[PDB]
Order: sequence, then C-alpha cells, then structure tokens
Amino acid sequence: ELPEDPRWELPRDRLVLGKPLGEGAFGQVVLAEAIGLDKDKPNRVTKVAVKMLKSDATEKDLSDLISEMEMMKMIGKHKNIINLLGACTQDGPLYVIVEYASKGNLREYLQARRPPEEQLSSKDLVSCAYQVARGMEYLASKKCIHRDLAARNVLVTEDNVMKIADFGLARDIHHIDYYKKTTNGRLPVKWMAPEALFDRIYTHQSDVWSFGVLLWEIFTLGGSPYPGVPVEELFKLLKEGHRMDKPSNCTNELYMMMRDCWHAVPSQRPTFKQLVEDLDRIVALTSNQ
Ligand SMILES: *S(=O)(=O)c1cccc(C(=O)OC[C@H]2O[C@@H](n3cnc4c(N)ncnc43)[C@H](O)[C@@H]2O)c1
Repeated sequence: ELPEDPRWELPRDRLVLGKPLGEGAFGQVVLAEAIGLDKDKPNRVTKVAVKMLKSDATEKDLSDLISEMEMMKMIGKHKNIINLLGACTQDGPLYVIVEYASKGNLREYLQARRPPEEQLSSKDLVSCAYQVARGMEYLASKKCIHRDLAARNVLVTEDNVMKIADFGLARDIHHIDYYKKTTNGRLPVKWMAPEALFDRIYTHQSDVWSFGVLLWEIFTLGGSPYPGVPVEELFKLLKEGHRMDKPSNCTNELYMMMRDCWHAVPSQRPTFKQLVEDLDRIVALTSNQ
C-alpha cells in the first residue's frame, strides 16, 4: 500500500470519472469532476484531469507514477505549469489529479488556428512564448530540468493559459530510443541539444535549445521541424552546424532569439530569466493589429 498524505488526499467518492483523454503506455488520463476540492467550497465541482495506471501495469510503472507525483509536490504551484491538485492513494488504485487544460497541446492549438474558427495576432504568438518561458523560468528556479520541452508538452487552458506538462516524468535516460516516434509521427531527437543527444548531458542550457525549437514551432503555427529527415541525417546536420531557416512572419529579433537558443556553446545561450525579460519587452512592442 502507499503512505497516506493528508496535504493532497481527496476521498474517492468526491471524484466523478468521465471520458478518457487518451493513454500513455504506463497510464491513461481521464477527464473528471472533483467535488469540493477547495475546503471553502464543498458544493462546487471542478473539472480536472486524472492520471491512473493502466491494467497490466508493473511495480516499476507504479513507482514511476509515484515519483512524478512526489516531484510535483516538491515543485510547488505556478500559473504556467500543470499543477497537482490532489490524489486518491488509499483503498484502491492510484489516481493523481491535475489541472485540466481544455484546449489540448499547443501544437494542436496552433495548427487549428492557421489561416484557411479563431486566428492569432503577432502579439498572441509572442505572448504564448512569454508564458512558456515563464513556466520554464519557474521550473529552473526549483532545479527541475524538463528534458523534453516541445509544443506537444505544453497545454492550453480554456482561458488560453499555456501550461508546461510532463516536467516530472521519470526518464531513465540513455534507454531513450532515438528511432521511436510521437503518435503524430514526429521524432523527439529533433528538439534535443547536441550535447544531450551525443553525450547524454542534460542541463538548463539544453532545455533552452529545446525552447528555441519551440519558438520556431510557435512562429510556424505548429510546423514540424526537419520534415522528412531521419535520425542519421539529423545527426549529420547537427555535426555540420546546420540551423533551421527563419519562418515567414517572424521578426529578425525573434529569429535572432532562436538562433541564440541554438548557440553551439551551452554557456553562451541565454537563460530562461533573460528570455523572459526580452519576451516581456517584445510583447509590449508587438502589434495586435
Ligand atoms: S503516463 O504514461 O506517465 C502519461 C503521461 C503524459 C500523458 C499521458 C496520456 O495518457 O495522455 C493522453 C492525452 O491526454 C492529454 N492530457 C494529459 N494531461 C492533460 C491535462 N492535464 N489536461 C488536458 N489534457 C491532458 C495529453 O495531451 C494526451 O493527448 C500519460
């Protein structure tokens, strides 16, 4: 059995399980309604996402889900990350309950708003980047390295708030399969800094490289990096120092940002604290017209 933790325990009967949002292989995420999540409002329901372990799941799968939950407890709350809201741990299968993001991942959100029901100004796109940088600056401030920052791991709420997700996932790095694709058919190696990819060294500076690729995804409205490039050719591109071309409808100043994220020398990349401040000024100067 699992240890009881009254900071986070929600009685099982206060959770009304709904439809599946999809499955990992370790688990399954469902939409749910939580009744009386706040102590002050016991008669209010809150929509929430609920993680739980699929059927034929092992001890390793369990401990991995537990590690993720414990990490989110230590990291604390921020507007631009997916926050932990409670857990059902006792007398039945483990549920971890987190903030629900109604508008899906940022990649989907962006592709759905491409020119042909809703469109995005240049201010909105820069604001999107500012929010992800903020979440990242917070995460970094609590000593967390994401290791897979990408538009697909950013979620968007009903109020269009960007939230970093999957920042507490268990990795067991160097067991990563470079050939295996996302369900969308893309390859996660295309977001990884060369030091993380060749030498398996992960740092905040490598997450900054990943954030550059994310900026490029945002300004191409959800484009796919290096389309048609398989793993071995990607390796050759990185060795040669190739850098992705500037998206149309991206200012020079934002492209220079991406390129600074993609500095071959990790120490010379900007920090998330620096990116936050620059994006803050750029948002303010960018037209919504
Ligand atoms: S598990 O195996 O560790 C794990 C980890 C991440 C995601 C999943 C999963 O099954 O995702 C399915 C589907 O649901 C979306 N999702 C995940 N969390 C949320 C929240 N908080 N709000 C809205 N949607 C969410 C994922 O993007 C994915 O599309 C399993």
